[PDB]
Amino acid sequence: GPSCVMDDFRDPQRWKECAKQGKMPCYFDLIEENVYLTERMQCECTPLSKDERAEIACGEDCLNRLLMIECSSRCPNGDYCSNRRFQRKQHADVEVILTEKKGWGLRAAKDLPSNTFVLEYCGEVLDHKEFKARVKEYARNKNIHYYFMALKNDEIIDATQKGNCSRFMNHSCEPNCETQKWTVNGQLRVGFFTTKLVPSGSELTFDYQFQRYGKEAQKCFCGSANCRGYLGGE
Ligand SMILES: CC(=O)N1CCN([C@H]2CCC[C@@H](NC(=O)c3cc4c(F)ccc(C)c4[nH]3)C2)CC1
Ligand SMILES: C[S@@+](CC[C@H](N)C(=O)[O-])C[C@H]1O[C@@H](n2cnc3c(N)ncnc32)[C@H](O)[C@@H]1O
Ligand SMILES: [Zn+2]
Ligand SMILES: [Zn+2]
Ligand SMILES: [Zn+2]
Repeated sequence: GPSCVMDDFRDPQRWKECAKQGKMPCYFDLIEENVYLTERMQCECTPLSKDERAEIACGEDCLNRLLMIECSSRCPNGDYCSNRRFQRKQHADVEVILTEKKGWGLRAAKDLPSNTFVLEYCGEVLDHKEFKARVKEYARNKNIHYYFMALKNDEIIDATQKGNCSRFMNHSCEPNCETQKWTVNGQLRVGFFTTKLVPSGSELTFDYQFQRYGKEAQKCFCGSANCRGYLGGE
């Protein structure tokens, strides 16, 4: 299948013409951060010494990391903090590919260890009313793909028009990634993390959970032994 790299999405001109030759996915508005449609301290880690750096600054036992909170610039490890990954776009090396049946997908360019941050899932943040409106909007238009992720009560990310390359991650009944919900400046975000070692060339997948709506659920083509046959939480 045609591949491309995250850098390819930076040139919209080169992208729009790549898309017409189907060597790239359909155009969408690229964003490095979530957009609210309707508008809405620190850890006690011990500052590591610099030859200790040759131990993890803000590791397993960090008060913020334990609450899935990122540190700010005011972290007692300042620059050396390993818990600012979302903020520093410390994304994994991932390519975008055409799958047999699922549309476009993500694959690992290098071997990703377990428990590795992949990408933030970015989009427009909708309330429940905005969501329900859009689902019928999209259904009405006979859209083939759906890009919704539950963030919390009355907050659902919609990657349909605006997002980044996280929106290409396909669902699998038997996945190699999970979502983790992380707090950054008192604002909740969501990102993909490997749950095991993902060999280079491998498609990244996660187990999409989401309350079902309507009658015709999308069929799963994951090919897993334990395939539930349908996408959604049901
Ligand atoms: C009448 C009708 O045609 N339908 C009934 C309503 N249904 C949508 C209900 C709400 C959730 C929609 N699914 C997603 O948004 C979604 C899937 C997915 C995935 F498989 C991997 C990764 C992500 C981020 C994903 N998001 C399906 C569309 C079909
Ligand atoms: C967030 S998008 C994932 C990227 C999508 N392949 C694309 O080209 O934009 C989710 C959509 O991809 C498709 N998809 C994802 N996982 C799938 C699976 N296991 N089986 C079938 N279709 C899948 C469905 O159309 C679903 O609505
Ligand atoms: Zn810390
Ligand atoms: Zn820190
Ligand atoms: Zn499946």
